[PDB]
Amino acid sequence: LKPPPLFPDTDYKPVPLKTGEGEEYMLALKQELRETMKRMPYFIETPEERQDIERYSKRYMKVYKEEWIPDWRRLPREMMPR
Amino acid sequence: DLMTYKGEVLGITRFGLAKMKESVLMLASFEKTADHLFDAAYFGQKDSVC
Amino acid sequence: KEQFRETDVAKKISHICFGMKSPEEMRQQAHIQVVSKNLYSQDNQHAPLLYGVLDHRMGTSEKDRPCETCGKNLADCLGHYGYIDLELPCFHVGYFRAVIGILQMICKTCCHIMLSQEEKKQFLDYLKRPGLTYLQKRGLKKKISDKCRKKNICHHCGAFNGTVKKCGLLKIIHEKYKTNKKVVDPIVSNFLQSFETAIEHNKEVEPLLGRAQENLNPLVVLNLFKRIPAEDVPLLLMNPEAGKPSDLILTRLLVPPLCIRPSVVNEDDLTMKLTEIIFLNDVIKKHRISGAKTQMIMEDWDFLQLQCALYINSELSGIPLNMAPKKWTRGFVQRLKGK
Amino acid sequence: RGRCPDCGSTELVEDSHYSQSQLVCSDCGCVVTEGVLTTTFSDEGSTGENEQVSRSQQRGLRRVRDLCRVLQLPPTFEDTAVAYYQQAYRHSGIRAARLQKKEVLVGCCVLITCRQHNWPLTMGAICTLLYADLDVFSSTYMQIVKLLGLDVPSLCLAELVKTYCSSF
Amino acid sequence: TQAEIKLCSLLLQEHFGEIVEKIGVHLIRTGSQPLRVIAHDTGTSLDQVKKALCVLVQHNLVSYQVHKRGVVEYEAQCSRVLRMLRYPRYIYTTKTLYSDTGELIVEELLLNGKLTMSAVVKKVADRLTETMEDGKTMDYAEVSNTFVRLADTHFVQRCPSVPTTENSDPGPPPPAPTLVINEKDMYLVPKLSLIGKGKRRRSSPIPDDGIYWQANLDRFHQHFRDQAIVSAVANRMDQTSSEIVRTMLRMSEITTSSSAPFTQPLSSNEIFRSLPVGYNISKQVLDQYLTLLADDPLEFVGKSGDSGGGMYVINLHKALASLATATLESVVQERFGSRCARIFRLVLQKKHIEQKQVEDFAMIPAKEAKDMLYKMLSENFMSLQEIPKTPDHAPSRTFYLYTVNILSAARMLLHRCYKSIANLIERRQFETKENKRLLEKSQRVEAIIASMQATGAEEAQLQEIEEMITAPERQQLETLKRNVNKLDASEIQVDETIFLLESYIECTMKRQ
Amino acid sequence: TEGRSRDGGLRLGEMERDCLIGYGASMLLLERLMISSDAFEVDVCGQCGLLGYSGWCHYCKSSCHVSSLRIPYACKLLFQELQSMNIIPRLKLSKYN
Amino acid sequence: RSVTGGAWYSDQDFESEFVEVLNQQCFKFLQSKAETARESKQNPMIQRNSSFASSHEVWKYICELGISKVELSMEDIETILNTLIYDGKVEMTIIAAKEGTVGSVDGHMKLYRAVNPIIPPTGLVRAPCGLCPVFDDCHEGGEISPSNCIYMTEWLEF
Ligand code: SF4
Ligand SMILES: [Zn+2]
Ligand SMILES: [Zn+2]
Ligand SMILES: [Zn+2]
Ligand SMILES: [Zn+2]
Repeated sequence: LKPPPLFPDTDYKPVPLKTGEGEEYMLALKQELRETMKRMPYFIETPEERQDIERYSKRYMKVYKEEWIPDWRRLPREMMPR
Repeated sequence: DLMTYKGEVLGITRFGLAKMKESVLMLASFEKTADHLFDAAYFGQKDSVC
Repeated sequence: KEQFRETDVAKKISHICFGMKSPEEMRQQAHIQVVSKNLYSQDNQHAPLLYGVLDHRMGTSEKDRPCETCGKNLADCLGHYGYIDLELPCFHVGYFRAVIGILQMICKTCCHIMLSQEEKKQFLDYLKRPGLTYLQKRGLKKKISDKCRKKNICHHCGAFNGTVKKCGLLKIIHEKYKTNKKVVDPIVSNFLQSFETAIEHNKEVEPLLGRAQENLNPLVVLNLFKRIPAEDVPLLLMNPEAGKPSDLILTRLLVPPLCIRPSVVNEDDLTMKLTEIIFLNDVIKKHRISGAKTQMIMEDWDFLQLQCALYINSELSGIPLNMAPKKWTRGFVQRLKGK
Repeated sequence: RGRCPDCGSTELVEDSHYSQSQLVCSDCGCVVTEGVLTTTFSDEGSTGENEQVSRSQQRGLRRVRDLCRVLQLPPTFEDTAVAYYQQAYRHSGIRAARLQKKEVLVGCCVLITCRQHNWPLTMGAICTLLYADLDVFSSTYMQIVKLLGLDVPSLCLAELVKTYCSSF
Repeated sequence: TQAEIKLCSLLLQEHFGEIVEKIGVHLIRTGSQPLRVIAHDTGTSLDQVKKALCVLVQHNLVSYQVHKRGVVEYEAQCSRVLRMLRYPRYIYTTKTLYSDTGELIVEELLLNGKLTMSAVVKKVADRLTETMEDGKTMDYAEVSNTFVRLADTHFVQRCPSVPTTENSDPGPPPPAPTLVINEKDMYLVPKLSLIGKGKRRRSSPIPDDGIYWQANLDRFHQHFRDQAIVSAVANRMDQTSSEIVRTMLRMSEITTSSSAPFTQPLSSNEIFRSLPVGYNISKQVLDQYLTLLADDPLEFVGKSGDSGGGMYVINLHKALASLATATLESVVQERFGSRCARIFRLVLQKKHIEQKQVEDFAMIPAKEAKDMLYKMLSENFMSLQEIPKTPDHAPSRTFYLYTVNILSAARMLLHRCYKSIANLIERRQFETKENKRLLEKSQRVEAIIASMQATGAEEAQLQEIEEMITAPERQQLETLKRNVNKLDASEIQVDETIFLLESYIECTMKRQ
Repeated sequence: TEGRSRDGGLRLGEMERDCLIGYGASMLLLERLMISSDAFEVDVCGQCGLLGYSGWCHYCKSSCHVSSLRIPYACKLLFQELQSMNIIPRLKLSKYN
Repeated sequence: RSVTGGAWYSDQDFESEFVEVLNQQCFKFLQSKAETARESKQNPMIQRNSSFASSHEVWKYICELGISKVELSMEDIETILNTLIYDGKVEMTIIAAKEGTVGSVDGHMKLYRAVNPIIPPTGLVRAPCGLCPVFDDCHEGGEISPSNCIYMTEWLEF
């Protein structure tokens, strides 16, 4: 008659975590590194675009970037970074 | 000429028709309907209204 | 103040695109589930059940009320859908040829198709070929199935395969570990040892174990298709975006709108035909708390499979005379059939 | 619709010149100025929902049907007596009573049924079949009638002579 | 292979952004192609595709190759893409075997994709100098000591080198240099001209030009299973067996292939001398221990002879089989109960059997045992042989013997594991995203506190910046952090099962 | 409906749909077969390619993709018919020009 | 026997309590023997024997305890222990018949010993989707999602 609930109950419940220090350090180093390495220019976010109007503020707090330097002797011809 | 434009004599038969037309509904309308329908769904055929 | 509204856009159909739906897609489409074998209240009013078929939340079949979903009367209600779920998987009949083709084409141990990298290159090139046609797809199906069926070993995993054979209508088997005309490999000793306890407790197996075969069933087959390499998908000529090999097997059905099957006299073909399916499903459900033996279990499963097969069409041939079709029935195929 | 083009119509009735379906309305001697095309059936080819019923109860039903088919009388007597049997099979004492009382019950129901349709019959003809005894079935009859409070005619004097005299 | 794609895609987005990830996913779903058709499929500009593929080559998730008619394509690496979550364990391993220096080394190796020894040693030294004050510095000598130790142990190694393209195929060059590799110098270090110490940097000539190197992960993988077997034997009999197995394997490291089912036998004479002096076991007691171990019916190690002293051999494949069976036993046990483990172990030993033959052995009565067995079919752990008695094959005339297969079980279990991992990670990401308002507010107030924290400090900003609704909400963020910690721990506490499972599955293939 | 016994008008079998093409008339055929007989209007969602109702797509849970088409009612019946068999005729919509 | 059902088949019901207490107490005794034997801690080669209990020994112990008022039998107890191997708790060993009063095998006699599990509980069982009964349907696009699964979240709390 009445279809069951979306989540039927469970007799068992998951085993609790085991405590471990060097692992917890690693746990910390995981959350540190995932936020750290995103700086590496291998990571890419969108290029800057769609500015309102030229205001000399853009000259003063301008963003700086210089083109990346891969190994030009290992990849196919078109590898030039531009 | 119609029977031979494909480089082979294709008679007016359920077999010739399959070898001659491509759209789905006119196959499904003529004969071997369910077979054509299921095979078409299998292939994921698009079909234009042409 | 008001935001601009596009009132309408003159539009026209471009293409139809035929394809399959997954169990999860089927859930997402549905408005409600239906979980009852009965249809009317036992009272004098003959009112429909809420969670049984003919739920007016799914649509309308009368002149005196809207459906509880769209909220308007029969003159305009397009219709809606509900869905049901089986206890055990069952083949679709319509795609049964597809299932046997796929089981034939793939290596059982590792799910890959037994192709040479040269063959892979050739056929992916043909795939790249512009202007691919239906007929051409038939051609490639034929040629690749030919160059695969002649294989016995698998390059990938490092093992050989039997062959697929029917074991009666709606059922299928594979010839892996039978005794082989080329004489059995030493693994026959392992087969024999695996039967040791059964032989000791039941010697009547010994005359039989030499005739063993891969007793693949719908459940394991579905399980197998869950693990097909994505790279290997399109070479089955399936468009991966239209339908994926998981959906060739089913575990749920849509209950189509009432206006598809108006029931006034006050029965209809689809209506009670599907009542059969839901009743037998509840029967096997009760059986799941029964303490019963094995025979009736797999028998009830195959009964569900038979019932679905009927629910699609009616001219099925190979049924033994003990549960043959009881009368003519207009399944979907039969209402598209004929003048 | 409902209204005529603007004013006070609210009713709808059908009329049509020729093979059509238009909705008469009656504030204007009009058709709600709208009509709609009736949709209908046919050119193809009262409930189910049948309770499985207690085994002994349906045994009783089988006795009921087999009984009044002795009289080879209109099936409606069968159906209404069966309905009365279902109406009666709703009480603990009736359920707990020995089966002989149930057997005489399947006869008293037909008795009252025939009386409602003033179909001639007499106690002896019925009781010759049920292994019944005067005290048993008479007491059961009084119990059922006073339990259910049902009205029922009496044996009209001239009612029985017609069939009785024809038996000579 | 969906969950594979889901996991790898979300990880790739995590570590390289939602711009290259689409290229990566399409690549793994297409294998290899030239940039032309790739850009066509993605509908993406040439420059974007290039600035992705260059990175995917730097970390070698994709290769490149010149193909028939000279067309280059870039080949996806289906395992590389997903090894990454194992990096934690590599870092732990290096810091365990070695000091923090090895860990600072490896963290670089993977972060940059590749480096030349001059580059990596200089970079690590400079950042090392950041870790201490007072002009203290560390020389290149110690860094090179760790480096050569690692290379000798083959935990790190050289990249594939360019061929002699400067003096071959004169005229128009090939579209790509088609790098090559060789084992001859595969762990041979270069003599650098850079000398001295790390130097602190202004933040605003190469002798080892082109000599790049990368870690050898499989070396860790070999080491992981070594840990596994030694831990198993230590659990079962005693740590002394741990030491003797450790001795046998640390000599066997080079005596057999990394994936052979067995090793060549060492003599107990060699073991008796290779064992640590800290162990006082006598030769006769050592040999008697070895006889006991070879006598274990679990037979992880066998005798195989007696030439030149007691011969003994490790049987890796069976060991992996033992632990695979054990882990699957444990998962079924916890997921469904011990009784399940009992019935399972019956069917495992009694390879074919029927229900009416086990209830006595299982001692559980009817109307609970039979359905108990049946439901296991739903998850494919269980199989049934259904041998027919006749050419009729009717159900009334067949025997319903149960059956198992460990391979199918590991294969199927993989999907649940991968999907569960994806669930945890995407749950964290959802929770963070819906918390982005709160995260922004917290980070803003924390930056405000960081301002005038000690330099130019004043009291009028040290009690007001947390006075608002953040007071109860800060704990909400801390509770979010606790949930993050819980599931982050589950990650490290899931994938070791995965490691053993993939080891056991991969060794199963013969790859004819 | 069927015929004179129950008010059904006339039937125009295939063999007259053939003569209409013979002459080559197009607006006559279109009128006679879908305008006059059983014209009807339906609603679809472009995004998923599925049918909907009352200006809303239940599949995508959105409003900004639905639109209304003209259609012979028999073909709407057919599109609701196939889906039961798990053969899904998805739709791609386009400009009318 | 197919009619009687032994000392465990009672009034045509099953004496789950007797068999369960038998199992647990017999394992208690067996592991007590194993721990006390290895506490001798002299030599594994002597522990190969010391750690193993005799079936008559354990039968003598259990009937001496006399928890069940009904009698306890040789093969009945031996099978009671026989469940433990599949319980993953114990090990078996066989010797000549001269052990004990019975020598319960043809020219042989057999022993029993408690065993360590080879691994602790795995990581996966700590994951709610190691446990989540709709793991299959718990999809990001499905109405069962990690954003909405309720087990998924209660696992956060405890
Ligand atoms: S999201 Fe749902 S299915 Fe996934 S682990 Fe959490 S509770 Fe289980
Ligand atoms: Zn509606
Ligand atoms: Zn294979
Ligand atoms: Zn008026
Ligand atoms: Zn939509």
